[PDB]
Amino acid sequence: SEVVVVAKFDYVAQQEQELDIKKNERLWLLDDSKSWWRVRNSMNKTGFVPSNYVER
Amino acid sequence: SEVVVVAKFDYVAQQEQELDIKKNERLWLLDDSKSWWRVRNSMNKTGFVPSNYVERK
Repeated sequence: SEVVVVAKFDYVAQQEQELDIKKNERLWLLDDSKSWWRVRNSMNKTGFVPSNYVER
Repeated sequence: SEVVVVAKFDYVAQQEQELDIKKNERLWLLDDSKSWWRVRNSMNKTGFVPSNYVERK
């Protein structure tokens, strides 16, 4: 579900896929049912997948 | 911390920033301390931020 969220802290993005935000900024959370991990595969391609799709 | 994870399910990436994976594939989880939400700002730029950095409004 799409909901509005508020930044608790500043965040300086470390990669182009990330977003710079400031404390108290309001953002659209596009899908509150989705959390993501950044993973890298055996072919050295990197990207995001849903957290519940992988496990230790 | 970096750990190796196993895909529980196939996943077809929906955007260029996501990764296609197959069930039972082993992957590097680059930092298991980071769990990300995809958000969009007032300037209509979209990207990932760590989930503990935002909450409902």
